[PDB]
Amino acid sequence: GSSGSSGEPEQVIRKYTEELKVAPEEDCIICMEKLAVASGYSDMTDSKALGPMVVGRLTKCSHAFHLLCLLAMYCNGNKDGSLQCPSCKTIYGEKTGTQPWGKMEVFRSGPSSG
Ligand SMILES: [Zn+2]
Ligand SMILES: [Zn+2]
Repeated sequence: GSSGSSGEPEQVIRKYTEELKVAPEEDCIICMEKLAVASGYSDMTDSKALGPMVVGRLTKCSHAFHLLCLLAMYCNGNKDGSLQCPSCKTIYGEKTGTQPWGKMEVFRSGPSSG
């Protein structure tokens, strides 16, 4: 009696990101908007469980990021029961630490965020 080996992406996000009582003084690079304000993807994404206002901080690099924005990026394509920070590039699923497969090979998809 079991289903959904992995489960859902909505949970994975929180599993790596811990919701904060109140959005910190950080700035979301994913949408380039102040955490204080709603999420930029709020329009594109229409999830019920998650929310645009909702904000949390990771458990690795402790970087604040719109719990929603993270889901949008993960769902966009990277849906392998994992999550990587678009800031410090820290993986939580694949491998917590070293880079993915040594030196990722970006041919068409190459994120440019400092
Ligand atoms: Zn955001
Ligand atoms: Zn980070």
